Amino acid sequence: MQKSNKINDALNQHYKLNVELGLVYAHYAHVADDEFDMPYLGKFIQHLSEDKLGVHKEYISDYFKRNGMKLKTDVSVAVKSIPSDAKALIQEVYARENEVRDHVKAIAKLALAEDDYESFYFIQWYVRDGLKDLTEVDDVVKLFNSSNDKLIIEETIKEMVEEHEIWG
Amino acid sequence: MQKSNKINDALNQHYKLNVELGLVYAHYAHVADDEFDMPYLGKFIQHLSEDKLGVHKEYISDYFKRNGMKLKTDVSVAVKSIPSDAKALIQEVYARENEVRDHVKAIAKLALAEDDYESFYFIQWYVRDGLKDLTEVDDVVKLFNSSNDKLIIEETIKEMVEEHEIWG
Amino acid sequence: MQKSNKINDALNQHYKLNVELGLVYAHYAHVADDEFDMPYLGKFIQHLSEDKLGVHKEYISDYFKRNGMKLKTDVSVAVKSIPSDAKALIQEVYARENEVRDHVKAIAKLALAEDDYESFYFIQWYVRDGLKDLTEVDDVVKLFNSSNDKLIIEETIKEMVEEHEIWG
Amino acid sequence: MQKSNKINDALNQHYKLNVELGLVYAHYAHVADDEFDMPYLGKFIQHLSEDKLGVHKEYISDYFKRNGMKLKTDVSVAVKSIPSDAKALIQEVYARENEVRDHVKAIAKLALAEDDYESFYFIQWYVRDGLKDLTEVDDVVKLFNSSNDKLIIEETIKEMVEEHEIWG
Amino acid sequence: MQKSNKINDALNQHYKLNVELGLVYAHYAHVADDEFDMPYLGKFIQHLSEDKLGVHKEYISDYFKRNGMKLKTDVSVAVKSIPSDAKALIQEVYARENEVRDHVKAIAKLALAEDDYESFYFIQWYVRDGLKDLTEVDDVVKLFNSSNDKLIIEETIKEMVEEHEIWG
Amino acid sequence: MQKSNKINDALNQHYKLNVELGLVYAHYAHVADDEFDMPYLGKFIQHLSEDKLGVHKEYISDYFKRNGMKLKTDVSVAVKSIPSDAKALIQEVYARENEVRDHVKAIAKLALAEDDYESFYFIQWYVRDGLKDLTEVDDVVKLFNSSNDKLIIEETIKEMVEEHEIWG
Ligand SMILES: [Cl-]
Ligand SMILES: [Cl-]
Ligand SMILES: [Cl-]
Ligand SMILES: [Cl-]
Ligand SMILES: [Cl-]
Ligand SMILES: [Cl-]
Ligand SMILES: [Cl-]
Ligand SMILES: [Cl-]
Ligand SMILES: [Cl-]
Ligand SMILES: [Cl-]
Ligand SMILES: [Cl-]
Ligand SMILES: [Cl-]
Ligand SMILES: [Cl-]
Ligand SMILES: [Cl-]
Ligand SMILES: [Cl-]
Ligand SMILES: [Cl-]
Ligand SMILES: [Cl-]
Ligand SMILES: [Cl-]
Ligand SMILES: [Cl-]
Ligand SMILES: [Cl-]
Ligand SMILES: [Cl-]
Ligand SMILES: [Cl-]
Ligand SMILES: [Cl-]
Ligand SMILES: [Cl-]
Ligand SMILES: [Fe+3]
Ligand SMILES: [Fe+3]
Ligand SMILES: [Fe+3]
Ligand SMILES: [Fe+3]
Ligand SMILES: [Fe+3]
Ligand SMILES: [Fe+3]
Ligand SMILES: [Fe+3]
Ligand SMILES: [Fe+3]
Ligand SMILES: [Fe+3]
Ligand SMILES: [Fe+3]
Ligand SMILES: [Fe+3]
Ligand SMILES: [Fe+3]
Ligand SMILES: [Fe+3]
Ligand SMILES: [Fe+3]
Ligand SMILES: [Fe+3]
Ligand SMILES: [Fe+3]
Ligand SMILES: [Fe+3]
Ligand SMILES: [Fe+3]
Ligand SMILES: [Fe+3]
Ligand SMILES: [Fe+3]
Ligand SMILES: [Fe+3]
Ligand SMILES: [Fe+3]
Ligand SMILES: [Fe+3]
Ligand SMILES: [Fe+3]
Ligand SMILES: [Fe+3]
Ligand SMILES: [Fe+3]
Ligand SMILES: [Fe+3]
Ligand SMILES: [Fe+3]
Ligand SMILES: [Fe+3]
Ligand SMILES: [Fe+3]
Ligand SMILES: [Fe+3]
Ligand SMILES: [Fe+3]
Ligand SMILES: [Fe+3]
Ligand SMILES: [Fe+3]
Ligand SMILES: [Fe+3]
Ligand SMILES: [Fe+3]
Ligand SMILES: [Fe+3]
Ligand SMILES: [Fe+3]
Ligand SMILES: [Fe+3]
Ligand SMILES: [Fe+3]
Ligand SMILES: [Fe+3]
Ligand SMILES: [Fe+3]
Ligand SMILES: [Fe+3]
Ligand SMILES: [Fe+3]
Ligand SMILES: [Fe+3]
Ligand SMILES: [Fe+3]
Ligand SMILES: [Fe+3]
Ligand SMILES: [Fe+3]
Ligand SMILES: [Fe+3]
Ligand SMILES: [Fe+3]
Ligand SMILES: [Fe+3]
Ligand SMILES: [Fe+3]
Ligand SMILES: [Fe+3]
Ligand SMILES: [Fe+3]
Ligand SMILES: [Fe+3]
Ligand SMILES: [Fe+3]
Ligand SMILES: [Fe+3]
Ligand SMILES: [Fe+3]
Ligand SMILES: [Fe+3]
Ligand SMILES: [Fe+3]
Ligand SMILES: [Mg+2]
Ligand SMILES: [Mg+2]
Ligand SMILES: [Mg+2]
Ligand SMILES: [Mg+2]
Ligand SMILES: [Mg+2]
Ligand SMILES: [Mg+2]
Repeated sequence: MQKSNKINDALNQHYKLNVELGLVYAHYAHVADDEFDMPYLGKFIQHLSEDKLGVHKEYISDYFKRNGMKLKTDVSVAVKSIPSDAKALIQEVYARENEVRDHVKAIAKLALAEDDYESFYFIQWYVRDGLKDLTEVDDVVKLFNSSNDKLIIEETIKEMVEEHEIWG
Repeated sequence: MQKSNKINDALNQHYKLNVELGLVYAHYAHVADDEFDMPYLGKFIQHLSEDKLGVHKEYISDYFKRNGMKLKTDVSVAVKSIPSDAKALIQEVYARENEVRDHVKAIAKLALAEDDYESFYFIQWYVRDGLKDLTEVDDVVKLFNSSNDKLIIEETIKEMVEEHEIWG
Repeated sequence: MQKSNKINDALNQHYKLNVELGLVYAHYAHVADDEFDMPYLGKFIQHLSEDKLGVHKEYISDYFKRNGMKLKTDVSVAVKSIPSDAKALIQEVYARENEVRDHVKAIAKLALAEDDYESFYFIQWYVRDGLKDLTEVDDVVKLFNSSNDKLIIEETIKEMVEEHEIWG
Repeated sequence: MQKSNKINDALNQHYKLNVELGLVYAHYAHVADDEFDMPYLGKFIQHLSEDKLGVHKEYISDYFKRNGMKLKTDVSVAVKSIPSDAKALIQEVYARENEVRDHVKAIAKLALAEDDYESFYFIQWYVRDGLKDLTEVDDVVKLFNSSNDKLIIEETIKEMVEEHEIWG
Repeated sequence: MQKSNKINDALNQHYKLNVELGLVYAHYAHVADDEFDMPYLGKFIQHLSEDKLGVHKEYISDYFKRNGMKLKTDVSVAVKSIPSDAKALIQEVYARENEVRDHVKAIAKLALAEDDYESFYFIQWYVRDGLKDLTEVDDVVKLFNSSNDKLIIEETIKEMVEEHEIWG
Repeated sequence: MQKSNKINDALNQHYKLNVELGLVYAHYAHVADDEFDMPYLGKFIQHLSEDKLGVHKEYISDYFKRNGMKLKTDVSVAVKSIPSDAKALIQEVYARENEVRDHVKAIAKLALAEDDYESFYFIQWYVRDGLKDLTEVDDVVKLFNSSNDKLIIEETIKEMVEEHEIWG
């Protein structure tokens, strides 16, 4: 029952992505409220920041404790440019969440290639959450194409931040 | 009522410290439970990680929204070596918390030098919390000098993780 | 423990400002609802009027009772011109609240220059409230730049008038 | 249904009286507790200050919103001399409240002279309150003629500040 | 983050003052009830004795535990003369409480001179309480100038011994 | 029914002992937690400090009020040396409590020699409490001879600080 080093590597990479994405999202949330005058969009992005810097990373660490895998902490992130407006901020978040889905697929494929069924089981959570988080972000992006009034959008977002049988 | 760039710089530096310290503490918490077989010490360090990556950073961002100061996100951290044992892990945390106190003092001094009384008010929270957090860490360090049995220490720590009128 | 006459003067000046600002705000609230057809903006300005003519002045009087300082009542205010629209009404309120912050800073500086630490303690409330009140006003100003529909703005304001750990 | 300019003038004058009387009463309340060592008399005068700077002025503004009358804000008040003792302080309040009654009578007379029955209806509140407020003040004045002991008077006043079918 | 020896000295001095003042107040409370036949005045002075020998001293000790400062216990007090009457007993208490305020100011000044912002934070409690305790004592002193009947005064004091947003 | 001057003297001496012992115990409690890293032992000694500086002294003062005896306040205490360890700290407390018992016996003997049966009745409380307090202290001393692990002792003490039909 020796741990897979490839899976160990891939999951340390996912830990990093989650840490760094959450830090970018914290800045993006600040910018939503401060510069773009959209506090509820900020609360949405802040809640996603906390999701990435919380359970998304913690489950990897917990799993590692259980199987012998080593946790690595190497984090480098800088927000050097901000999107121009709020539509583009949420569109950037979307693209980053679609990339999460790609990364998770690769891990699942690797687990099966490695006959690591515990790792294939563990990553099902992230397979499901990849679509859940993408859908939540997609719901907000759409509002920017349904209304040209920031305060309507803001009112719709505040009802969003106030489980599906499959997608959680 | 123009914002101080020195104070802006100093507080962006404190944001970074908090982010990075919290990430080191997350790794240290993992190591406490996994390698040093001390789960309750890990819960203590995890709760401190979440304090640093939460309110400690968020208050700076909130303050910036209110005053015009710019938030910067530039984070670089790597855990390249781990302390040898649990005593030394909590002693490293202590040293890092004593350095927090030094950094906070400098900000308070600067605020007064700048006649930025809103910033002197805002940092009182961190002045107080510098001693509070240091004391919490100090209480754990002491246990390692009061007992040579990991499980006694663990039992004492679990009652610690289950407000002072001045120190919060 | 003799009272500072400079601090006495400065705080009698702050009492006057608060009385007079509250009276201007009462008129401005009336104008918001009557002429600009924005009743919820009026309730916001009325609540700020009552804040200025209440606790803001009362705490100064209470403090004076406790320390020997003399209260002076000399009030002169006339609303001779009204802003053209609602955006400009809330922008005028903003400017007047930013000036409050300047005045409070001066008092805090003076207290420290005078070694009047009771007065430096007493004014911390106003240091904090200077930013709190400015932020509340800033939140409303922003709405006028996020929507060109008075009734959307009105709906957003009514959820605002229906404590932060630092800013109160 | 065009608004009466005479009634508009008279009611803007009553608004001013109420604002200014309330400000004098706030100072007088401070003096009662601080200099005359009578805190409960101060609470009585403070409650009358808040009555004058609250409902007494607000109803005029509300009425104006409803009928087209213009609100004017021109306030000038200075407390340049204080009565010598507490008896005389409450006797001054009395005289000022008896003058309120005269002013209200004039408004009622004018409304009838103008065939402004909405204004005659609106001022009935102030006709009634003119006697109510005068009676409350009269009850306190009497105590100063019933006892030569400040603390007896104070004890009687504190039970006063802890509706008649006609007088409200 | 080395502790200030001057601040250590000054706070050991404040500990002593509090211990000794509380012991004088215990005797003074006894004298109020026994010799001056004023039991409620005694309960007031006893509650102040317990305040000085409790939180006032304990917070200093707690603070010392947290920062490395050394507690010293050197106490010398003797009540060799008693004031002649009750008015003078409460007037002596007043003078001793006004001196507390002077001593606390000096500590705050020293903390700022020393750039000891933790100590400046810790002493804010005592800055505030210096005025609070003085005001409580002042309220009783006044009664002796408002009535020449011990039992009226006693009745007023018993309602006093049966938080302000700023002064606690 | 004239009061005994010998009993008056002896009870003024017991008042002094209680005041001074309580002050030594407050320092000893501080040392237990700070230097000896034993917070629960400190809470035990702090509770004994408060017992001595509270009821133990107050009952003497109350008794004096009732019988004509004069209270004297002459207090001199300095903690010039601290015991080396925690065992010795609690052993010093023990010795001081055994001496309390001797002193109380003398008072009881004197009361009977003086035919002061009210004083013999009053001191029964202290006769009983002499053994009660000694037993409480004895229970802690024993722990230091039952375990060589500070944290076991600490855990046992914390269940002690979380009435016998005879001994109270
Ligand atoms: Cl870079
Ligand atoms: Cl935007
Ligand atoms: Cl995409
Ligand atoms: Cl693969
Ligand atoms: Cl590296
Ligand atoms: Cl270990
Ligand atoms: Cl260190
Ligand atoms: Cl500086
Ligand atoms: Cl004018
Ligand atoms: Cl408008
Ligand atoms: Cl402005
Ligand atoms: Cl200045
Ligand atoms: Cl004038
Ligand atoms: Cl008077
Ligand atoms: Cl009259
Ligand atoms: Cl007429
Ligand atoms: Cl002497
Ligand atoms: Cl007397
Ligand atoms: Cl004095
Ligand atoms: Cl100094
Ligand atoms: Cl000595
Ligand atoms: Cl020890
Ligand atoms: Cl012994
Ligand atoms: Cl004998
Ligand atoms: Fe906001
Ligand atoms: Fe969610
Ligand atoms: Fe765009
Ligand atoms: Fe998620
Ligand atoms: Fe809605
Ligand atoms: Fe809803
Ligand atoms: Fe809702
Ligand atoms: Fe809804
Ligand atoms: Fe809704
Ligand atoms: Fe709903
Ligand atoms: Fe576990
Ligand atoms: Fe905590
Ligand atoms: Fe070691
Ligand atoms: Fe903290
Ligand atoms: Fe246990
Ligand atoms: Fe427990
Ligand atoms: Fe438990
Ligand atoms: Fe327990
Ligand atoms: Fe337990
Ligand atoms: Fe418990
Ligand atoms: Fe309306
Ligand atoms: Fe408010
Ligand atoms: Fe405009
Ligand atoms: Fe305010
Ligand atoms: Fe709505
Ligand atoms: Fe709502
Ligand atoms: Fe609602
Ligand atoms: Fe709603
Ligand atoms: Fe709604
Ligand atoms: Fe709501
Ligand atoms: Fe008062
Ligand atoms: Fe009333
Ligand atoms: Fe007179
Ligand atoms: Fe009225
Ligand atoms: Fe009564
Ligand atoms: Fe009653
Ligand atoms: Fe009552
Ligand atoms: Fe009653
Ligand atoms: Fe009563
Ligand atoms: Fe009653
Ligand atoms: Fe009694
Ligand atoms: Fe109190
Ligand atoms: Fe006298
Ligand atoms: Fe106090
Ligand atoms: Fe009564
Ligand atoms: Fe009562
Ligand atoms: Fe009562
Ligand atoms: Fe009562
Ligand atoms: Fe009563
Ligand atoms: Fe009551
Ligand atoms: Fe502790
Ligand atoms: Fe006990
Ligand atoms: Fe030993
Ligand atoms: Fe006892
Ligand atoms: Fe236990
Ligand atoms: Fe238990
Ligand atoms: Fe328990
Ligand atoms: Fe238990
Ligand atoms: Fe237990
Ligand atoms: Fe139990
Ligand atoms: Mg295969
Ligand atoms: Mg300067
Ligand atoms: Mg200076
Ligand atoms: Mg007619
Ligand atoms: Mg300096
Ligand atoms: Mg015999």
